[PDB]
Amino acid sequence: ILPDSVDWREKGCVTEVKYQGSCGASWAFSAVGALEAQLKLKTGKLVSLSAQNLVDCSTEKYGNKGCNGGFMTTAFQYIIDNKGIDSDASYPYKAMDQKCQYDSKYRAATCSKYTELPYGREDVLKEAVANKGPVSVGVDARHPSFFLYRSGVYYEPSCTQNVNHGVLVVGYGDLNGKEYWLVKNSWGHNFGEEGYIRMARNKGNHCGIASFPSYPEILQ
Ligand SMILES: Cn1c(=O)n(C2CCN(CCCn3nc(-c4ccc(Cl)c(CNC(=O)c5ccccc5)c4)ccc3=O)CC2)c2cc(Cl)ccc21
Repeated sequence: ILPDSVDWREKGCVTEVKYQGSCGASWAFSAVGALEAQLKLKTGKLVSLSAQNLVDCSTEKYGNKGCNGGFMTTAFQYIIDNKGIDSDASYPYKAMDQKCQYDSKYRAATCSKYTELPYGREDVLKEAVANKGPVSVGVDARHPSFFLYRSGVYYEPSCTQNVNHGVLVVGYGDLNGKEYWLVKNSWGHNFGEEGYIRMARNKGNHCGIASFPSYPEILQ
């Protein structure tokens, strides 16, 4: 029996909202956000991890294009292959494509594996968010209603299931019966509800939220 509502922020597993600026690095912020929660679950410490590390180092071999887009799954594979990712403090975000500056001396997390969830299955996504932690997802954010969102449960009839923006599902619930996914964005804390958007849940894979979910794990 899953909880009716989940909010990983209340459990100390979510870092402060980040601001990607003019660099299309949402995939990198989605990936580090998911791994940040697993690091807290494993070690008890909450540490912001380096999105810039992914932008600069998880590149053409991983199909990623830095400030021009990428995949959360191949970001996880880079962290696995590299045997680490630096802290955000040591490798801070510059919103630019740079040469790789990874230094194992400042490693703050590792990744053992990642799991992809089946396309469009919001029931499986709910289970993963409840039982595993925050889940990286793509959404279709190419709608003014999306970036103009201020509060409430977001529903856009013109939304598609084809994703183009990486975000992090940190919980779920309902607002007076309107079910939602609790989504951490990387557009700063003045977007939406202090940086978050509550997106329609169980409305036919609204905006592609459950099209391509994935989450990392840190295993002993
Ligand atoms: C080593 N390696 C891989 O493992 N892949 C993977 C990448 C993930 N796909 C899974 C496809 C699932 N899928 N995901 C998205 C998707 C999910 C999240 C996000 Cl936010 C985005 C947005 N990202 C982009 O639109 C993007 C832009 C520029 C460069 C890369 C991605 C897309 C869209 C369609 C689709 O079938 C399998 C091959 C590789 C792909 C390439 Cl092109 C080159 C090397 C790769």
